[PDB]
Amino acid sequence: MSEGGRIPLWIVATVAGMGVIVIVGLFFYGAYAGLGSSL
Amino acid sequence: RGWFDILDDWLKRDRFVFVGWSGILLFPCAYLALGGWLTGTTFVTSWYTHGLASSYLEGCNFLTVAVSTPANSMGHSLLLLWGPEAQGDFTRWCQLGGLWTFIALHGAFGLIGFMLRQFEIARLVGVRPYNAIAFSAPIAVFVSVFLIYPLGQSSWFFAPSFGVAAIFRFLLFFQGFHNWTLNPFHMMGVAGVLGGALLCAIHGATVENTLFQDGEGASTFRAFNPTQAEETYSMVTANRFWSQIFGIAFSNKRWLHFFMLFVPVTGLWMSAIGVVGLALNLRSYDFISQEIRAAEDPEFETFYTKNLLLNEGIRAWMAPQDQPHENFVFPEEVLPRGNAL
Amino acid sequence: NSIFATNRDQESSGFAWWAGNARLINLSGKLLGAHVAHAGLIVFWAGAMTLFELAHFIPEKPMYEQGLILIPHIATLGWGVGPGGEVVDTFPFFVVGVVHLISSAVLGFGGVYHAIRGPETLEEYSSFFGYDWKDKNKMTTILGFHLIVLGIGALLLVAKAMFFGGLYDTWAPGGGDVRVITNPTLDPRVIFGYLLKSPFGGEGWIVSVNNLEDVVGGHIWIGLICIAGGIWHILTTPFGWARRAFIWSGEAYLSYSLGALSMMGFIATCFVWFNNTVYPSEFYGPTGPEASQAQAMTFLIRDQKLGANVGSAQGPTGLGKYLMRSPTGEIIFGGETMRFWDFRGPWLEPLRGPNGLDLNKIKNDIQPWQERRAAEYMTHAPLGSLNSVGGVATEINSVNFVSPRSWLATSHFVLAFFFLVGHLWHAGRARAAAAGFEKGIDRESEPVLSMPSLD
Amino acid sequence: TILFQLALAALVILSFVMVIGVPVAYASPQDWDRSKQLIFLGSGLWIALVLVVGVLNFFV
Amino acid sequence: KLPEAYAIFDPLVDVLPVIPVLFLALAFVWQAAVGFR
Amino acid sequence: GERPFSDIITSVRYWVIHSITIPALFIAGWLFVSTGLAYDVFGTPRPDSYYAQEQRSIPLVTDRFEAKQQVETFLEQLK
Amino acid sequence: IAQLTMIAMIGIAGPMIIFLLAVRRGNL
Amino acid sequence: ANLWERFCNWVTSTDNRLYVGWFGVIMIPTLLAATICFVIAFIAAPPVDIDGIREPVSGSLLYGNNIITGAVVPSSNAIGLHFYPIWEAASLDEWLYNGGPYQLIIFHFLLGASCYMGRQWELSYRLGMRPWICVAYSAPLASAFAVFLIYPIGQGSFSDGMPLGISGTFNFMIVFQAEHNILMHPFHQLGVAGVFGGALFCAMHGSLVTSSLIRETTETESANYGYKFGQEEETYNIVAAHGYFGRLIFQYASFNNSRSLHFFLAAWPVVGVWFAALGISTMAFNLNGFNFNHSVIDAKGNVINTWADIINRANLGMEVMHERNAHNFPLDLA
Amino acid sequence: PIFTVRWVAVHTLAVPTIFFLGAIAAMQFIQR
Ligand code: CLA
Ligand code: CLA
Ligand code: CLA
Ligand code: CLA
Ligand code: CLA
Ligand SMILES: CC1=C(/C=C/C(C)=C/C=C/C(C)=C/C=C/C=C(C)/C=C/C=C(C)/C=C/C2=C(C)CCCC2(C)C)C(C)(C)CCC1
Ligand SMILES: CC1=C(/C=C/C(C)=C/C=C/C(C)=C/C=C/C=C(C)/C=C/C=C(C)/C=C/C2=C(C)CCCC2(C)C)C(C)(C)CCC1
Ligand SMILES: CC1=C(/C=C/C(C)=C/C=C/C(C)=C/C=C/C=C(C)/C=C/C=C(C)/C=C/C2=C(C)CCCC2(C)C)C(C)(C)CCC1
Ligand SMILES: CC1=C(/C=C/C(C)=C/C=C/C(C)=C/C=C/C=C(C)/C=C/C=C(C)/C=C/C2=C(C)CCCC2(C)C)C(C)(C)CCC1
Ligand SMILES: CCCCCCCS[C@@H]1O[C@H](CO)[C@@H](O)[C@H](O)[C@H]1O
Ligand code: OEX
Ligand SMILES: [Ca+2]
Ligand SMILES: [Ca+2]
Ligand SMILES: [Cl-]
Ligand SMILES: [Cl-]
Ligand SMILES: [Mg+2]
Repeated sequence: MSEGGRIPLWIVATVAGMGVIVIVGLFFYGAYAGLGSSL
Repeated sequence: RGWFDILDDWLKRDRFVFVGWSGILLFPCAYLALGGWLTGTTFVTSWYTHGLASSYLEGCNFLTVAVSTPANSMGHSLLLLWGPEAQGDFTRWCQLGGLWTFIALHGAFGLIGFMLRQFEIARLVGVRPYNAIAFSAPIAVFVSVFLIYPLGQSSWFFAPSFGVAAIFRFLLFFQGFHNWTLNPFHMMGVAGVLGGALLCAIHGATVENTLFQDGEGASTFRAFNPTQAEETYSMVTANRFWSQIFGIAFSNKRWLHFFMLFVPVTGLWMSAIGVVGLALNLRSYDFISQEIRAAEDPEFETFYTKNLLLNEGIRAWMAPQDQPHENFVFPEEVLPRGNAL
Repeated sequence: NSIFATNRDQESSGFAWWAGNARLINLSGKLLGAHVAHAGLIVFWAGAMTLFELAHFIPEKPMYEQGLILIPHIATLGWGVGPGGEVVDTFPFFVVGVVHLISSAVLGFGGVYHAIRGPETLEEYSSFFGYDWKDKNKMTTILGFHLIVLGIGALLLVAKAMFFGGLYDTWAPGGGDVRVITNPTLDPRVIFGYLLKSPFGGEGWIVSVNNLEDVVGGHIWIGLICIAGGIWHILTTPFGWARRAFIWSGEAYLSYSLGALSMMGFIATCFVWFNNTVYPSEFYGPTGPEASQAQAMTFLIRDQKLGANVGSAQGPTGLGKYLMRSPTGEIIFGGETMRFWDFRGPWLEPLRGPNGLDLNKIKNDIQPWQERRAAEYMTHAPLGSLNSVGGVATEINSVNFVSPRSWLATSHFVLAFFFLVGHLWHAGRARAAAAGFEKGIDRESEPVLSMPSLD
Repeated sequence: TILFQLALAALVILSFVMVIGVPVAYASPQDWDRSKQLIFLGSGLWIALVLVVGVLNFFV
Repeated sequence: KLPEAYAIFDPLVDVLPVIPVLFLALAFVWQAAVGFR
Repeated sequence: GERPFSDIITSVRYWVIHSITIPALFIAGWLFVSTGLAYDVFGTPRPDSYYAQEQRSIPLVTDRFEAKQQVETFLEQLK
Repeated sequence: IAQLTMIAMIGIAGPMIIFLLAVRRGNL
Repeated sequence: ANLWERFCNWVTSTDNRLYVGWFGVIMIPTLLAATICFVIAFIAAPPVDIDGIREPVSGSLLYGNNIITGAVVPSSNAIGLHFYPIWEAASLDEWLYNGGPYQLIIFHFLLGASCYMGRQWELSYRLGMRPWICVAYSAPLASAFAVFLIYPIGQGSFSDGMPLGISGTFNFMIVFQAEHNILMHPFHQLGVAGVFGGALFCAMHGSLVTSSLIRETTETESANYGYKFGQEEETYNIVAAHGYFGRLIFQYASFNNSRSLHFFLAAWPVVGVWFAALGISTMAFNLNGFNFNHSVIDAKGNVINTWADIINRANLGMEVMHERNAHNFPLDLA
Repeated sequence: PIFTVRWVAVHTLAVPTIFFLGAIAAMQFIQR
């Protein structure tokens, strides 16, 4: 169904939000490892 | 009805993203400028133009990535993909700095599209086109800094590169080589920006602290209606407050808002005029009377002569890496340095 | 049911979600919950952070090389360390950490209880635990219990110092060591002397406290002061002069505490930046002044080894290259470190005579341990980048270092600052709300419209 | 004893269960009488395991 | 290092300090669930 | 005159579509890099391609009109 | 892996409480 | 009517052309002292030994400066953070050589400006306004405290406070970049977003309200005559304004609640400038801008420079030149 | 197959964005 409301917006927000935190976290990790780490 | 009118109707439909005739110029140019930037900062080097890593791929971060200017040997080549330098080779084009001209030129036409959009929408809705007028300041800035400036210099190499740290380097170069902080056109620019930020803050605060009680809620936002006839805050109370605090106050709301347009827009216009001089090296570098006195009198020292010593540091220390096409070699013994450091 | 059915919404409370906690002002049960649970978060942090520190701690390497701020606090109290601050036993660190972290479960339990399950308001439940912000007498009584609790906390520092092993003393004769304090300073001329001293250079107000006897004695006075004041407040009610001076409301009280905590945060910032007695440099790294002095010591030593007569060496400006006079004549180190001549530290004081740095002692008495400590401190100066690249801003990547003193000064300045902004925000709002115009100007009764024109 | 390594693993698991369980109980409309019984039981267990880990510490 | 008996727990000890931050974030999940009413 | 985003992004249809397409684009980007194709498309140096083994001078383009050839020569000089 | 798993478990817990209470019309 | 009561009534009177108030009783004399000393020093003060190396720097007009190069020069590095009031000097000649004016002016100024901030709270309360204009002013005030007091404290000297002059300001800024790489510090970056954003939103708001003024005037007169001070009705059509802006971007990025709009105009530049101030105030304790010097290395170990490395060369130029006679040892540690 | 301007607009940005973020995620594992 194209039916809106089927997945509550708060769950979408929480999960997308954690997705962002994870991706950004990986990018910070990368600042200390491999290329760009100074090491 | 003709195809032109049929196209016009469709272009001007009220949809979620207004398109307009203006959108035909704006959307592609703005998209290609923004995507040009994201593409070069993610994937593209500046090794052959600058001797620099400049993409996430090489290990740079959001602060150090850039799309860099082409090498100085390119001069002011348009550097078209199909032109005589890259000759239609996309990879070579990237390596030669062609994304810099890509982004500058599409970015310029995109700004033209945006301001035309501002005009087109204002005409359709029936408001006066002051927003477009105000937009002339960003346009004067872009044009003087990214086009006129390098056009008066040796090549695009000396335009700002599109990047966070790269722009910082541009600031510091202007200090060391142009003494740009000494320029009164820059100083008017500073006044318009800081005075604009001041106006933005003080007005926003003033309205929020002279609001009429129009609801029972402790959070006061809900007590406003887009259609209400009445001012939401007291101009009379605001005027009395500032008259007594500061000595003067606005009394006329139209003047107040026109002044908010005037200040930052005028400031940006003035800074653009100074950069147009800097395109020619027509700097406010020196005060002659100061230098004649200082040359004859080794005890005479002001903050103005202190800053020139810092500038001399900047040029000598930064020039060999910043201007690799010059092949500078400055033996250690010629570098200006104070004691110990 | 309805989404608006509870009192936890804008429609019932008059506060938007982003001002959600203001709904609690007159809900003493849920408010007690919020507080207890918050206190749990503070305790949890102290516990979890200590254990993280310990899991990461290489005990023979200096603490200040390892991004530690909690282990240095525990070490300063005498736990886990011996002469020169050497770590002799990590177990007391483990204990402090575990016990905080266990205690946090209990505060958290109680806070969640009061916040979501227990009675919303305490007044129906109990006249002792219930309160009205406007009940001045009840306000001073709770203040008084807390004063007594704080007084006790201060006596616990005294107990540790006097009866339970002592404190780490960087000034201890023959080298830094844990020492039992048997003779705390009680003379009020000394103790309150500190409070009346200027906060400017060479004076430094209370930040200048420089021996454990003064620190311990000061906590005896604070302890008693606070317990007496607690009793005072339980047995009295505010005088008329005070009733007329203040605003009497929960938000007003919050604002007073905000201004006080701001002030304390700025004070803490100065304490950790300048004080090397209750913040031992063995644990926190040298202070800015200390490391600058140490550089001058370092080159004084090196050049003197090469044959330099450091007392008579004229530098380029005419002032001594190594040694010069302060503006009141004391012999001090030269170069830019002339600003830091009020610096005092145990590696340096043996070179000091009545007139300041003593040329005979510098020529004859510098020990290899002084040399090593001046070198260590000079190469651990509290300069470093946000990403923890140690050294000046133009230094290349290589050394992972930001001094704990910098972490702790910058954090507390940022906190003290926002707390002053909080104070202004809540003090102004509490005034507006008590007078009845926090929601805006009455269109029907606009006060300026009743005032004469200014001109 | 290194059963320690499990008494601790007990307390850790129990802990994760209380952390989800207690606030869900407290705000759940239905079986509060049962929920309340189990929370006393979790709490007593937890306090127990902490004393156990505590004492056993000094053996492992 | 932690006393060696506790070593198995190192990876958990490393994540603990961040938990207080997850509480602030939790306030927002919650508020989104009661529709920021 | 069109559906609100919050109706779209809370719908099963949306998530069914996008649980395929989002991971697919993400993975295609990942492989654009992990297969090294990103280097070749953009002419960016790999970590072992900034310098030939001994040299310490940068391959700076110095000639506008044979810039294409110069870069080619620099690339051949990487033994 | 051990670190990322503790993290994912601990992180899931908060949202789990909200999700559970939401599901059973609890006192959110 | 007690005399004290009459005095208190006059002090707190809402009818004084300029409000006095209790904050005003401190603000007035301290600002007048700062201003008068500033003006006399700027015109006539002799050279000042700022770096404590007996190398006096001329700040005043009569001693060879113009408006751009003149300054009241910071007190001597030999002073450090010591309190140096006139009466601690043997003579006015000594006080002048050592930079006494600078202490006198900055301390009265900071006290006076702090009282300016309280005075804005105070008058708001007298007039029955909401209380937070003073909160907005805390942003530039915080920034003044950062450069005149907090920086001196962290570095150990008022010789390192910002000079009171146009070129001396630029000097301060360049030295600061060399010593803290402030450009690469996120709080200064937030500052920039705050002031460029403030100026953008100032222009935008001004242009949008100007665009939507209701016709009340003819062509031969200024539109400003279409608004009368204290009129009840709004003077522009907020609905036309929003109809324009919502289409310029898209409907939902436009503010239709004028209270929300004005709150955002307040908050953006104020928050960005609180961060600017905190940048200077935490760089005071040498937690500095990001350092990516040699962060990018090739397969062999060769440094591959980025724009950060070029910034670092410009910084080195500033560092090795500043205060060219003041440093005897290899590290500039304050 | 019926598209809107908005749909086109959202996807010209959203589609490259995800692709780029995968690319950048991969780069975090490159070693010199
Ligand atoms: C309005 C949209 C628009 C605009 C204004 C531009 C503008 C530009 N592009 Mg961009 N471009 C666009 C969309 C646009 N582009 C799109 C959608 C793509 C993806 C395909 C690109 C991809 C692209 C690339 C890859 C490059 C450019 C480049 C350029 C620049 C040079 C263009 C040029 O020389 O054209 C020349 C052609 C014209 C001006 C066409 C004019 C046609 C005339 C009017 C016909 C004459 C008819 C006449 C009346 C006949 C009379 C008959 C008579 C005999 C009787 C310029 C800044 C180059 C650049 O940026 O280098 C740095 C470059 O390399 N563009
Ligand atoms: C320290 C941070 C903190 C604390 C302690 C509180 C505390 C509280 N808030 Mg405030 N709040 C906060 C931050 C905080 N808030 C932030 C950052 C915001 C903005 C997002 C808000 C916005 C806000 C609003 C808008 C409201 C509150 C309200 C409340 C109260 C009732 C909450 C409720 O009914 O939950 C219902 C929710 C649940 C039952 C979901 C689960 C909640 C529990 C506590 C989770 C526990 C997790 C933890 C790991 C448990 C392990 C325990 C273990 C020891 C056994 C409560 C006392 C409400 C009010 O004032 O009541 C009158 C109210 O309307 N808050
Ligand atoms: C007094 C507070 C304080 C201080 C001084 C420190 C200091 C330190 N920590 Mg600890 N820590 C704290 C609280 C603190 N931490 C909290 C609350 C947590 C839970 C997240 C931690 C968890 C922690 C871990 C897990 C680690 C440290 C480590 C360290 C060191 C490295 C710091 C670093 O690189 O930061 C990097 C800098 C930042 C991330 C910048 C923070 C800037 C914030 C986001 C902006 C401030 C805004 C302000 C508060 C208000 C805004 C309001 C406005 C909008 C109105 C340093 C010794 C590391 C260490 O070396 O361990 C041994 C380490 O691994 N800390
Ligand atoms: C400031 C913190 C604080 C305060 C003022 C209160 C106050 C209250 N609680 Mg709450 N609570 C707290 C924290 C607090 N609690 C914590 C941490 C927990 C988890 C253990 C609880 C769990 C809890 C439950 C489960 C209940 C209450 C109840 C009550 C009410 C009656 C208590 C009583 O009967 O007294 C008499 C109690 C004593 C004489 C025993 C006190 C001795 C203590 C344990 C040691 C004292 C030493 C010292 C001061 C401890 C300091 C600790 C510090 C280092 C952190 C009252 C509203 C009851 C209520 O709400 O009824 C509906 C109720 O059922 N509490
Ligand atoms: C958290 C601690 C705390 C708090 C919030 C309060 C709050 C209160 N006290 Mg209690 N008090 C405390 C601790 C506290 N007290 C302790 C430990 C003691 C024992 C000494 C007392 C002994 C005490 C007495 C004897 C009295 C109070 C009174 C009061 C009330 C009015 C206070 C007032 O006007 O201050 C504001 C102060 C003034 C208006 C005087 C001006 C002070 C100068 C100008 C400030 C200079 C300080 C400077 C800024 C910085 C510090 C350095 C300095 C040493 C140089 C108020 C309810 C009064 C009352 O109503 O009791 C029933 C009262 O008579 N208190
Ligand atoms: C150039 C070119 C072209 C084009 C291209 C394009 C068009 C592209 C696009 C592209 C794109 C379109 C891309 C995108 C990307 C994106 C990204 C990469 C993103 C990122 C992001 C992020 C990372 C985020 C972050 C954040 C923020 C910002 C804020 C806060 C939160 C966070 C932190 C999360 C062509 C072919 C024509 C031709 C040739 C040349
Ligand atoms: C109210 C509210 C809130 C808040 C809440 C809170 C704040 C709470 C608190 C909480 C808490 C504060 C909790 C705590 C917990 C804890 C615990 C649970 C602990 C445990 C421990 C353990 C288990 C231990 C272990 C160990 C040992 C013993 C040894 C070493 C190792 C280890 C670590 C393993 C919010 C915001 C959400 C919103 C809504 C409302
Ligand atoms: C422990 C220690 C010590 C000692 C300490 C002490 C002994 C302290 C004390 C402290 C104190 C003894 C403090 C005090 C404070 C006070 C204050 C802080 C005040 C405040 C006030 C106010 C705030 C007021 C206000 C007002 C006015 C002025 C007018 C009317 C209105 C009102 C009421 C609002 C020492 C250093 C030796 C050493 C180290 C350790
Ligand atoms: C000590 C211990 C413990 C403890 C634990 C705990 C205490 C926990 C907690 C936990 C928690 C407490 C969690 C939480 C989480 C949260 C989260 C994960 C969140 C997120 C959020 C977000 C993502 C957001 C988003 C959003 C929204 C919602 C709306 C608006 C928009 C946005 C997008 C922003 C255990 C048992 C392990 C055992 C061992 C020991
Ligand atoms: C983009 C260039 C704009 C020039 C438009 C000229 C349209 S031309 C115009 O078109 C009508 C129907 O379309 C015809 O009926 C008419 O005969 C013809 O002159
Ligand atoms: O005084 Mn002004 O500037 Ca702060 O770093 Mn050191 O000291 Mn001097 O040098 Mn660089
Ligand atoms: Ca309700
Ligand atoms: Ca390799
Ligand atoms: Cl200088
Ligand atoms: Cl020096
Ligand atoms: Mg990497």
